Amino acid sequence: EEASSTRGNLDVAKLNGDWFSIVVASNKREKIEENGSMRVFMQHIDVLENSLGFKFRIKENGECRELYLVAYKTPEDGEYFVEYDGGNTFTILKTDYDRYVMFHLINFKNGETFQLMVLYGRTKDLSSDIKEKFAKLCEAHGITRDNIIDLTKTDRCL
Amino acid sequence: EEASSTRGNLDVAKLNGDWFSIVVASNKREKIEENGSMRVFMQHIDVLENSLGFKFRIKENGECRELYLVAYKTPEDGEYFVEYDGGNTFTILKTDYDRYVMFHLINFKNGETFQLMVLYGRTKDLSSDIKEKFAKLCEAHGITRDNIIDLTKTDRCL
Amino acid sequence: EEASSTRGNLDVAKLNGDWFSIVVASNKREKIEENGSMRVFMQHIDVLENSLGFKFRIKENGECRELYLVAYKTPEDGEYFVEYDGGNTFTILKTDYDRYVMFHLINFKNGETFQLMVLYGRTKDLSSDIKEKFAKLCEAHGITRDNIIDLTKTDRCL
Amino acid sequence: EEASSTRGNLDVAKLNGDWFSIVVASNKREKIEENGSMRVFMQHIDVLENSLGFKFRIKENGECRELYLVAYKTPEDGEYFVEYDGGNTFTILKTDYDRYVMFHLINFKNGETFQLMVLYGRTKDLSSDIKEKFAKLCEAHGITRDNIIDLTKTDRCL
Ligand SMILES: C=C(C)[C@@H]1CC[C@]2(C)O[C@@H]2C1
Ligand SMILES: C=C(C)[C@@H]1CC[C@]2(C)O[C@@H]2C1
Ligand SMILES: C=C(C)[C@@H]1CC[C@]2(C)O[C@@H]2C1
Ligand SMILES: C=C(C)[C@@H]1CC[C@]2(C)O[C@@H]2C1
Repeated sequence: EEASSTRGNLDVAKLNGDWFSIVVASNKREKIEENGSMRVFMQHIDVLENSLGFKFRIKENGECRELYLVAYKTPEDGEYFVEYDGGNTFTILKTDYDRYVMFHLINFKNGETFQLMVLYGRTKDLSSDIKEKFAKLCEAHGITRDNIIDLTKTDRCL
Repeated sequence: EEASSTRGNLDVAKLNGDWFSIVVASNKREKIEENGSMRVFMQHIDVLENSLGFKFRIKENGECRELYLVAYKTPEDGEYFVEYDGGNTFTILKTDYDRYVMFHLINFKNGETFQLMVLYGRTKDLSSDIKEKFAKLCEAHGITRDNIIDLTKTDRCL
Repeated sequence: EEASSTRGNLDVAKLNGDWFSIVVASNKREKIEENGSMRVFMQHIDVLENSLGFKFRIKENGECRELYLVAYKTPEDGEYFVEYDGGNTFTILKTDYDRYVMFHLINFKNGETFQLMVLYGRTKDLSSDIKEKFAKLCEAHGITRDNIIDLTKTDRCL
Repeated sequence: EEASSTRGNLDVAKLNGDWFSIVVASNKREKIEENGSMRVFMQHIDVLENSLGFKFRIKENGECRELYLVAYKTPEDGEYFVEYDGGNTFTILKTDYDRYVMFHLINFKNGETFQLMVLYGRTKDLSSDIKEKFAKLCEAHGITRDNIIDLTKTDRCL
């Protein structure tokens, strides 16, 4: 079941399909709150040539926008790059393919950098076990529970 | 004088201006020979917002093409990303700003990866000391002298 | 039922969803034959902000590639732009939303320009009436029947 | 001397080099005032493969940003496309190559469209004859003198 990019046994092809934003976390809370550049409502991941395509809605000024971004695979094992509100590097922390997928992102913009962790799921919501499991990883990565936000409880531009 | 991105004391702003391709090296020689995707003839580097712009000519099918690429700064110290003939990551190995600049690049395309090192200079040519100094770094990075090519001796789409 | 972009009554939002490549036509046949830059096997159209996203497979060197392109709406009524094997301009010639969609494209690359017409359908194939109807429009646009190719008869990277 | 894209005798290659923003005009004044998406301070035009590269500074929130945009040539004679604050189409209205260049742009964003005309010059300023000549063309294109702004009189992120 489980796989990671840092383990090399990740079959990226199975990540293709529909995904929903379940939980976001970051010690740069500003970024994941109402109007934050990172409060994304995932819709679909496309597996392309040495790249991943993301279709998602983001609410700007109270209005949902339809955005699409292409992330390119880099030479650093399991790493992907994407230009969005700065230079972003991310990796697939863990996934079971048919339920959840956990991404760990590092942003860079004007000298400063911050981390981001997201729990995208195949269903509009996931079991607490998973959300709890995610929460634990966020803390392990230095993200306090105050900066973990459950999006299933709010509007996700649906 | 000297500065590097891996030392953090790099003032990228001083890299702005005109640059010429002096020497290229790679153990994937195919890439740096006549018609190789990497046999680039640098012209100008633009320092932009969290990115670097490169204007260069590349000879395809005996015809010089005018190309421009934007590389984005990543969260990994001194690293930049650029999509060109695959996913590329590179860093400024060493520079004195007013004469030379040495770049170290790692390419990724369809599972395989190769290294590239270039000696871009502010004048159509550089002293042998420098070329020798570059050659030594290429070898230190596992690049044999047979794969170091002096472009000042050939046509550079000038 | 029927709508066009040149009639202004086109509800682009209904073009969202899955589409298949049924028939391609162009008097630059080279472009639509085995290995041609235009022999695309459509998969999905995404309606985005003032743009359209296309997910399609194209067979290069006997190997199917997963590609995604974003086309931007232009000020010229019903026109969209997309950079792919040159500068492309296209319009939705006709559509009934639930079955077929006909696109007319004009490519530009290195001084020369050529036309392209495609019949993308919601099912792996369409009735002959439609294919015949398409064929007639291709001829009206100066495309001879020899340059109209039925892709349902060949491999479409499925 | 004089040439236009609508006359087909335009040698785009001679537009390569440094350019300064002399005068901007638009009946969507909001766009060309302090903080307007169109109040651009041109720096350099790069002639590339079926495209034009623009390096310019734009003052956002009192801070000058370094931006670079690539515009692609389209099949419509003399027309170029560029995605910036919407879909843009533009043409070179008139130029003498060594002094001035006049661009006419049409923007499209969320159903609405507006025109823009710019007088980019090779020197920090141009003779009144030229500015007057430009002003006249702006009026001919329905742009009133109140919406013509002389940038040489203000800060141009220099
Ligand atoms: C990392 C991801 C899965 C993508 C790209 C980066 C961002 C801001 O998080 C959104 C979706
Ligand atoms: C690395 C660089 C300086 C740029 C981008 C990558 C490539 C292939 O080397 C050319 C110029
Ligand atoms: C025109 C389209 C529908 C898209 C974009 C252009 C191209 C080459 O035809 C493919 C798919
Ligand atoms: C049209 C141009 C010359 C370029 C691109 C469009 C814009 C907003 O005007 C700036 C510079």
